[PDB]
Amino acid sequence: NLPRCTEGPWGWVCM
Repeated sequence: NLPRCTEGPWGWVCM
């Protein structure tokens, strides 16, 4: 996966 983060359930999760 390309480097990038998204707001997830348990805070910001990152690739």
